[PDB]
Amino acid sequence: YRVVVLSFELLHAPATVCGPKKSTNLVKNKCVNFNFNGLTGTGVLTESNKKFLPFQQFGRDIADTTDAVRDPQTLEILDITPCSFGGVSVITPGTNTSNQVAVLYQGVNCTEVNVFQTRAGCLIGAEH
Amino acid sequence: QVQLQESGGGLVQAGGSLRLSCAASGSIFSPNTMGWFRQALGKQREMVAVISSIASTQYANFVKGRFTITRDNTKNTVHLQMNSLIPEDTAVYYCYAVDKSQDYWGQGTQVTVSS
Amino acid sequence: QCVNLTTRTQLPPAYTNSFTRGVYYPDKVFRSSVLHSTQDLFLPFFSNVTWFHAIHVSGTNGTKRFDNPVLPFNDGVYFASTEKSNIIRGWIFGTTLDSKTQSLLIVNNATNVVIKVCEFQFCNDPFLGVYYHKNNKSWMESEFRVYSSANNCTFEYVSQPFLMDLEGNFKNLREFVFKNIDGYFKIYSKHTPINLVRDLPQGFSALEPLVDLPIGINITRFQTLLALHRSYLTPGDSSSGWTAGAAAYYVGYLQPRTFLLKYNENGTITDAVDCALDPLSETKCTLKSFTVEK
Amino acid sequence: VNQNAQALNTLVKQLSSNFGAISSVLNDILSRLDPPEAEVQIDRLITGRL
Amino acid sequence: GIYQTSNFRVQPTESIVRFPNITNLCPFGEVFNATRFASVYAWNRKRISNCVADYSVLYNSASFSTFKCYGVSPTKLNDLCFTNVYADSFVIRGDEVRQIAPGQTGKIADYNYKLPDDFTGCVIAWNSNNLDSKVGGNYNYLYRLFRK
Amino acid sequence: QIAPGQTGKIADYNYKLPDDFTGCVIAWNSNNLDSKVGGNYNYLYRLFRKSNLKPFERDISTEIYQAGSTPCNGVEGFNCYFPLQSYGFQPTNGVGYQP
Ligand SMILES: *[C@@H]1O[C@H](CO)[C@@H](O)[C@H](O)[C@H]1NC(C)=O
Ligand SMILES: *[C@@H]1O[C@H](CO)[C@@H](O)[C@H](O)[C@H]1NC(C)=O
Ligand SMILES: *[C@@H]1O[C@H](CO)[C@@H](O)[C@H](O)[C@H]1NC(C)=O
Ligand SMILES: *[C@@H]1O[C@H](CO)[C@@H](O)[C@H](O)[C@H]1NC(C)=O
Ligand SMILES: *[C@@H]1O[C@H](CO)[C@@H](O)[C@H](O)[C@H]1NC(C)=O
Ligand SMILES: *[C@@H]1O[C@H](CO)[C@@H](O)[C@H](O)[C@H]1NC(C)=O
Repeated sequence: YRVVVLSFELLHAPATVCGPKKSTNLVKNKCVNFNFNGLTGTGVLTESNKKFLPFQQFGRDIADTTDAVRDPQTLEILDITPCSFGGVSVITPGTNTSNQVAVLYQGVNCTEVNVFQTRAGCLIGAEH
Repeated sequence: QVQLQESGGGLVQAGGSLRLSCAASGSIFSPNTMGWFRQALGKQREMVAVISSIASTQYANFVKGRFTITRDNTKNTVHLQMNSLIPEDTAVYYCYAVDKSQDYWGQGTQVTVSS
Repeated sequence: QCVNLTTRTQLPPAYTNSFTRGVYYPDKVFRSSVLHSTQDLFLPFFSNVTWFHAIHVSGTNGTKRFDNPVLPFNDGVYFASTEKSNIIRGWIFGTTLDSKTQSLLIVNNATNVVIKVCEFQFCNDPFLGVYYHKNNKSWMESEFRVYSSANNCTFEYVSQPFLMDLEGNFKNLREFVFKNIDGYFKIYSKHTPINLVRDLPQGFSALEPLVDLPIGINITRFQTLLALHRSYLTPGDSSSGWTAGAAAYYVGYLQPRTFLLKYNENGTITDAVDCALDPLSETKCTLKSFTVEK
Repeated sequence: VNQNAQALNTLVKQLSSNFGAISSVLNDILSRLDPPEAEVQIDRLITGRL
Repeated sequence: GIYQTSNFRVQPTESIVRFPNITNLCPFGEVFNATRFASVYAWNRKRISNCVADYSVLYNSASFSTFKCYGVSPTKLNDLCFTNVYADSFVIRGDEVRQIAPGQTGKIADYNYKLPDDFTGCVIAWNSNNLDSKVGGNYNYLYRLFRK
Repeated sequence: QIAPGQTGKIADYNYKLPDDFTGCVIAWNSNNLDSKVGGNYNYLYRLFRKSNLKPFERDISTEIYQAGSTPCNGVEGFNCYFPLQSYGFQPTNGVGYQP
């Protein structure tokens, strides 16, 4: 009977034996949950023309947000962008006159949401 | 949820005796058939024995004249007396409540006999 | 096996100025046209770094001996080397530098790098006996006389040479930063051709990270490994070594400082400000800007 | 313009503060701690951010 | 008038994970597929480090008789990362395979290779009936029965 | 393991107590009541399940769990185990193993 005893050391020391790391295909130009080299987040990915230095693995905003990243498998650079969001104001006359309303989606296009695109956002239900 | 309670096993030296018990509770439609099955690690479910409501007892050739089944009509329970135990009887045993539709299956009690 | 050399005789220390050198990239984040403040272990600006000749001829007779003292390692070390003939080959790190405690050894031969952590029995004067072949002379064969024995090895690393081939005033500056944090030994490095500057040149060159190694031992002291081109059995009167140790190495000690690093549009740290140097730098750090108005 | 930009720049930078929590990242607390002790660390972030 | 009632927010539907593509692997093949195994009184401990250990190959391979583990579940080894792994492979008898687990006694458990009650690790065995046995009897594996 | 917010085979795979649990956990030793000389194995415990339990969630499923990649189809074998193991309640057991 051939026997192997694998004794594993779990100490307060850095690890040298590591398990396999799962991977998935890179979905681009879509709102997705992403995990790049342990960095977890939610957003869409786009192709970027930036040229990160080889050691650099992440991109940072004027504040602390990460804008760009390097894909581990394919060395192409991908820049991140927040999944769209905004307020939904309801444009209504007095209910004693009419119950008809128009909905304004602040600071968004008319694709993510009688449609009138304005600088304030995408207006739906109101005639131009 | 018809439930079957099996108890009374464990470790016993060669030549000893034990008494396992199955209590069938819930629906257990009256014309039921309660049986006992054997499984040792690496083998299939071996039909140990069977009893119907007719009071007839059916036993396999493996344990000829050694194991017995007793019925309790008041609680509709069953007890197998397993005597003259041999290491070849080392297997987990299970109940088969045939009932009248949804055949029920056991949870298990370990039976070990060795020296 | 090791070879016994002469007594070092405790040469008096000599210092020199480090004009804004030793700045490395603290993170792996691409930053473009932005001023980032990082508090980390840095070499202070305009600091005294101790400089040693690889070979020093100080005796009246003209004796040539390696100046390879065992130097302390307090929270990181900036090692700069101005050389032209690849006479410096690597280092050894540890606390006792003997078989009692684990030690790290880095060497660079003509082909690759050898990095080990074992229980080396280092001799007093480790080195590499380094000799050309009779017909080619393109490469130089090395004989390692660093440690008497090695036991309990727990790591092994081989990669492309840390030190490029230097094979006549084309001196080169190799600047390295070694840190030992949380059981990780981090090497940052940069290589720059130099011209007609004996000491450390004035300018700014950021140190790209080279490698992060999970040795996980305690380091307190370190030594420099040198290449012996001459013969220890028969020392020549002169010129047997390399031009009386024209090449040299400078050692500086990192301390916890807050630095303001300016990343340009193409991702490189082009300037840094040490907040504790002068009040002007303090004002720059408090305003986060490299320029201050009246 | 400068004062309004500073007010928002300070507001965003406060997201990176721990306020006593284990991590300024909520996902690094939930997936490093059981909810019963993960709510003690998260309750320090809501108070700080609010 | 105008009233801000709710907050529109595009939500994500799928998740993507990208890690450095796996490359380095541990030498389990040199341990489990080794041609020769040492006697039970010169045990082979091989140190495993600086490599990626894929344990699904072993646990789902089903080419080993035992997969017992203590202190760690066998399905979470691919998630855990260890400082070092010590691989001890020996040829033993089957009735004595029950003696390789912590807290046990016997000629092997008392005289050959003592396992402290506080193990973390896995005992994995096979049966080399078509590898280690010969027609005339293989007496190259030695066993003590007596010690002080 | 019987308290809000705890883990363990009983806490995750058995009785699931909620965080907001206005109530009392009460227990006493049953050495002279529950144990027999030959061992009382009438009390069964699962060590394996597919997932942790919801609060106050009760599972009496007896399905054999699949530890490997192959299906068990209600039959034990290689990497197939019944859910419930029995307990060695004996009057000579130590306080930790006593009922
Ligand atoms: C990852 O795998 C791809 C496909 O084989 C290969 O082109 C790429 O170089 C790999 N990257 C590394 C070195 O991890
Ligand atoms: C508004 O609607 C109310 C009904 O509640 C009505 O009594 C009132 O006269 C209306 N006023 C106007 C100006 O239309
Ligand atoms: C987004 O809005 C702009 C108007 O500013 C428009 O030109 C563009 O086509 C919109 N995007 C899409 C995908 O329609
Ligand atoms: C405004 O008039 C122009 C013609 O001059 C027409 O093309 C356009 O559609 C009109 N817009 C609206 C909102 O009626
Ligand atoms: C640097 O060394 C010089 C002498 O060479 C000395 O006067 C000066 O005080 C030193 N500076 C520091 C910061 O130690
Ligand atoms: C931008 O990168 C190029 C090399 O691709 C370099 O010539 C240029 O100097 C960089 N920009 C700056 C400000 O240095």
